[PDB]
Amino acid sequence: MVSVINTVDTSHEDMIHDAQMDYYGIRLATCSSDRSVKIFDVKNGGQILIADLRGHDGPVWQVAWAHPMYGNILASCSYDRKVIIWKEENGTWEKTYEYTGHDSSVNSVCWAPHDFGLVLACGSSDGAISILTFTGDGPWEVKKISNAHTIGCNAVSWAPSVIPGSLVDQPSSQKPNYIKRFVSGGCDNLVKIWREEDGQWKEDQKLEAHSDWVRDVAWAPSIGLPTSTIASCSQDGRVYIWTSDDAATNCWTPKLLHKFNDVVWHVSWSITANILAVSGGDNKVTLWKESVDGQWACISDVNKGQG
Amino acid sequence: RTVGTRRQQELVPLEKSVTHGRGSLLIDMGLFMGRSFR
Amino acid sequence: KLVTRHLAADAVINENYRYLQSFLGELSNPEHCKHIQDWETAGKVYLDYIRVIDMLNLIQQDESSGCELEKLHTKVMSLCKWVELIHCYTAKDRLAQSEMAKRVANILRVVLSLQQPPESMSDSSEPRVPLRLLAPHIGRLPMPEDYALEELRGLTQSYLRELICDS
Amino acid sequence: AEERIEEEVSLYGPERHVEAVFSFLTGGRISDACRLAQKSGDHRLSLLLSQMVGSQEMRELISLQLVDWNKLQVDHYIQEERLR
Amino acid sequence: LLYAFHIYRHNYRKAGSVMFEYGMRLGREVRTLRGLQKQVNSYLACLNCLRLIRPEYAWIVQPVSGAVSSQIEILELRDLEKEYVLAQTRLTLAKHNPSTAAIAGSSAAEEMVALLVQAGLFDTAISLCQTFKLALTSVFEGLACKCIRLQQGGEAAQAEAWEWLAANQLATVITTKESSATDEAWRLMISYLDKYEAKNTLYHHCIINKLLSHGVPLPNWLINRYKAMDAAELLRLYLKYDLLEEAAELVLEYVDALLGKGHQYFGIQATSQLVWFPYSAIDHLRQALGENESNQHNQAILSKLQRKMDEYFQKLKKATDDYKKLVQKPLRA
Amino acid sequence: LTLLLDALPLLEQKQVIFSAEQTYELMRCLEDRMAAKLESTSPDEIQKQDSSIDNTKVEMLRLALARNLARAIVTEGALQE
Amino acid sequence: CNTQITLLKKIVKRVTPGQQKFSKTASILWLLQQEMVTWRLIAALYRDRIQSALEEENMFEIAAPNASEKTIVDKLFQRDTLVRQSQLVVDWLESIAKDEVGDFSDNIEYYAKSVYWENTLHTLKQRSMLSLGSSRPLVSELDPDAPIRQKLPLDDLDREDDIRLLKYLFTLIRAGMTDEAQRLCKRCGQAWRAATLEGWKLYHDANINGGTELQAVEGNPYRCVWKTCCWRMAEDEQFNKYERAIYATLSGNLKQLLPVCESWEDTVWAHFKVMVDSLVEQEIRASIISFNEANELPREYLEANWTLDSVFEELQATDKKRVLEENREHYHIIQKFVILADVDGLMDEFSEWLSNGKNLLLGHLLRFMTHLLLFFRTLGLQAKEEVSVEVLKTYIQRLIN
Repeated sequence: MVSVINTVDTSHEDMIHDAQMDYYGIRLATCSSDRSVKIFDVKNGGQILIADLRGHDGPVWQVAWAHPMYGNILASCSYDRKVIIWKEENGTWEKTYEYTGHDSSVNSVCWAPHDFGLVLACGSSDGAISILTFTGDGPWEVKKISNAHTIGCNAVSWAPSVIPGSLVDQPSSQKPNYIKRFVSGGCDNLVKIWREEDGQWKEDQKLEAHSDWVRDVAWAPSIGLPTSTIASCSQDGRVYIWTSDDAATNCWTPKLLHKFNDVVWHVSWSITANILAVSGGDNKVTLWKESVDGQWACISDVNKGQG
Repeated sequence: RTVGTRRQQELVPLEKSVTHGRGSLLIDMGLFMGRSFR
Repeated sequence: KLVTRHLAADAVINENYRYLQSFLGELSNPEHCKHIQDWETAGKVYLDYIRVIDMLNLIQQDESSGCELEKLHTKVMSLCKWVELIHCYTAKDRLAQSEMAKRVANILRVVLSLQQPPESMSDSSEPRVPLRLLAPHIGRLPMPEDYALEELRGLTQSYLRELICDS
Repeated sequence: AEERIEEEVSLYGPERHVEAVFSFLTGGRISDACRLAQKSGDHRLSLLLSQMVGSQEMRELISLQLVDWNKLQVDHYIQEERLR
Repeated sequence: LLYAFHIYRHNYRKAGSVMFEYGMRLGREVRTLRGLQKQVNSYLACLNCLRLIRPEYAWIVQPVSGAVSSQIEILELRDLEKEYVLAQTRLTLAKHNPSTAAIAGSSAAEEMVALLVQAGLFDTAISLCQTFKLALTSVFEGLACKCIRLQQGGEAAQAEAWEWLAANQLATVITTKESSATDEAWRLMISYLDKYEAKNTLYHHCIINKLLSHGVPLPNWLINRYKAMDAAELLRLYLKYDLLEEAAELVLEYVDALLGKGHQYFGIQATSQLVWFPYSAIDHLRQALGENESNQHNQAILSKLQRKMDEYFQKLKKATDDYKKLVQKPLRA
Repeated sequence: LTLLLDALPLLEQKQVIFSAEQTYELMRCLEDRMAAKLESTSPDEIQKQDSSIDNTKVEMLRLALARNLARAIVTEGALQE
Repeated sequence: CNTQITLLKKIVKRVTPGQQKFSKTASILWLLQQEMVTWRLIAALYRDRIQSALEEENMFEIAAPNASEKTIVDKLFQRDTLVRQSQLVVDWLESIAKDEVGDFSDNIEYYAKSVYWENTLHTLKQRSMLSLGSSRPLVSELDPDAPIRQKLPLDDLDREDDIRLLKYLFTLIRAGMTDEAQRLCKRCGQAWRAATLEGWKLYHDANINGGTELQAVEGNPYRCVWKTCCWRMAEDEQFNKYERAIYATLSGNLKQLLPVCESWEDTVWAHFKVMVDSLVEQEIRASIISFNEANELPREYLEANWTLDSVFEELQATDKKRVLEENREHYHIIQKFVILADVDGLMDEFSEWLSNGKNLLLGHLLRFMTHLLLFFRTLGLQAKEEVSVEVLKTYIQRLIN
């Protein structure tokens, strides 16, 4: 589909479970069953391993870049029940924090919108979700949601930063009390929405449409529309698009995107075009876009091996 | 020496059904689900 | 914040007061001073270092007019009791603090050189007069126990010599 | 007491808040008994020992608190002589 | 007199500055053997006064001696440490070896590490790694080379080896009549790797990579200890050495460890909770057994292993289904 | 360490038999000791209530070496005329 | 005002959240609350000013070998009233926070009580049975400093209950209700913490001067040691932010108090509270002749100067967006100039507000301004007048329309 670009020999010894570009698209973080997190500085072509970060005792499942306003920070989560925060200072990568407050595998990590501060959500196979907060002064603060999912949490995704009433006149200097939300998917077949109220996290909604384990959840970035959109995928081979047209009604409507013949592993939103990337057990990556009639169409099918 | 064996670096062709009934066991699915790509 | 913890120490080492004089001049406006945390403190500090140097040199040469000299005295005598309080909470903080104290002291020595009026008419400008405020400011002046106290000891020896002269 | 207490404070090596704390109290000098609580986050006695204290009720409620832990039959795993 | 006068006035700052100046100018104008050892004595004394300082304010302002506008640089012990560690590596290089003695004279830290590695000074290389931040990779390689000198070595070379082995901290050269100057040299390599704890398989990697150069058969318990940590890296190492058997014995033992037999010798921790199944490594084993397959022994072992894995997965499925039934009793409190 | 303490009293004496270049070599040895300690030498025995005294012993050695060097240069310089 | 505020509060509480129709109600309900807090302020300050002017007269006792602080402060009150006004601002801000607490003090009783329990105790008993895997390391002792001394956490429920208790204790202290905070500590089983809140009581021995009846000694003779301990506890990041703020409030540590102050009133209160503590302890220390020491703070602490203006300059220099927004509100500007005693500067703000658009001024603010000018006139403090007449004219014309 797209013209062929650089090939990166990662020198790995196993399957890369997940990969994320940094905010400016100058670096690629990758993580594997080999227990390493590898960072590549692929600027203007030129594949370049710049760090091999070792600190996990098991397979690393997900990596998340923080917003560059806090410097070059990377989170990783693993089967070893740990979340590690890596920071680059003067071109040296170091472990700056380690969180061990989960009793089972930590399957997903997601940084909050930078407007909320330096906040990390972590979903675990112990069924809990932990919110790690860095205030600039002292240790990381931890708010743990115990029994968030009955069997295990597989995925976490933050809601976009929305200022309530952004079309209402306000003073030049003021603090915008953001509604902090995130979505989680679990092994109880539920997609759950969470809200911060009075410094505590509460379950705001349960979304029931999957018939087997929710594998991934992705909150669509705000494109300046009032409609909030979430994608979820599951072991049942379904992908759902959840829409909420009014933030006051909290009414979420599921629309079936597609049903694959195999498991769907990950869902990811394009920042600018509301395009959903869907990764299946069939070793395909499909791209989906909503048409003007509200129908979802597959706009590309990317097979392993056509590069 | 200075020759090498020759690393088979295939994400394995298509063994499947074995590990699959193996996972039909619902006792664990997080390892079942390490194979693909997030 | 940023300026202080970095550009000020390097601009003193390289003595690049000019490039620092814009940001601190523009922040020193009577409406901006109302709103800056720690403004008082650091503003005064750096602004004054640079100002003192400049004023000193220029005036001295010029013709060394008395009134500016009164206001330089007023600024400098207060600045002793402000260099006293630097809270260099971190390393370089202290690194830079030391650097600056050192350079400032050197410059002050050189400047006083031709300072309080060379006494051509007196038996060589003997410093009979002693200032208690300078000694009090030195006691409240904060810096490392090594070089700063060695300088304090030298000042104490000078004070003892002045007391012997008074005797 | 001051001589035989600095013999004792030379012997009770790091440390024991159920012994060297007791001997420091058997000859007060509470001034330095506070710098020694450095290893506890319990200068509750930092201002309590130096001062006369609430007496009649302050320390009596410390006592009531103790009576209560006692009745609670709970906190069985507590310092052997911390109670002393 | 300049130097002694500075020392008499407890002016450790000035003494250090002056000794640094001394060494600069020294090297500058005196490129003979003797004047260069004076360069050295002077840097040695600089560092020594600077570091024989005070305490609470032990911190002494340091200004770069821009005179062999001058910038001011603050060292602390650290950076001049770097400098004389370099100087002394040059010194020992020139003691042990004469031609690189001259090249040390005109050589740097890394250069000294290389020279030491060449003269066979594994301990010197380790010291260079501790000084310069080049890690212990080179030190591990030198210790590993000493270990190889035992696997594929000769009489005269074995007699000479006891001299350099005794010069390194083997606090336990037990000269048993069985352990030759080669066994004690390998024990010294192990003790240096232990004395340098790191959170990586780096030391086991460097030893294995060194052995596999001509091949090796490292001791039952040592391999067991490696497994207690590094089941994969062993398998990759086995593939590099292309040993089909040992790989199958390792998998049989690793599967027995996961099943509860000898799990302590495999870094394995196991009301069910978590069970990581190394499916990708098993699929690589299936591929590697499939790419050749001529031997009737590896296929017999593979079939026995498969049948056993199927028995395990059937019992795991039953136990997981019974756990699901157990967890469903009670939401009736 | 024990031997270095002995050397300290020896240098202390009003007249020092040891040459300035001798105990400078002793200083070299002491620095080597410190370096090996930081690493190889048993960390357990390194941690003892003794460091303060050791530092005081090292300062005494530096002072004695500097005083001997200043005298030696004056006597050797006065014999070269 | 309070009668109509109570009625409007009942109306606003009965409305379903989301009817835009009642926004005018919320905004002027807040305006009405500010107006009520303005009559109360006028009554407090002008009662003092009139009483002081009637007693701007007799005296007088100076010094004694003694230094009972009570006696030092009683002698101060005779000759210095400048410090007093700062304490009246503290008492005023503590009264606002008390009005916000309301009957919530009684509802705290449902959440902070004795229990059927388990807890860290259950997990400790279970570990003695089997060596359970993945077990979090909890404190081994139950003394108050065990979490800090051992660097080990409590159970997550007990830790949440402690954080909730500490937030309420800080709220009660911010409302001037230090006796209710002590009662709450005793009820929650933390009678030791109740005793730590008493160390700020001024030492007084009524028997030193030879009374006919023996009276009981008051306060803490080891205040300086207690205050030094509270300061160290406020700086230690191992403590919760509200525990740090409690001991910061009680020791004069502004830097450790400011992180929990979220409004303009909290920020003003923190500055004025620390200023009064600072000035009081400077006078107590100046009364001293000899003795040992609980402190030697850097010189920057002793050369520091506290003035009404410096408090409001620091408020303008704050990084807190909410405080900078509230600091531009008309009533907080009025309260600043009332505190500063700068009537001429207040009249310049009134002139600016009238110039920037007469129709943008809310009718209750114009009423308040009018009655404040009539109040100043009754004090023969009319303070400029062409403009006063033109404000009155413009308001009369508005009332006619």
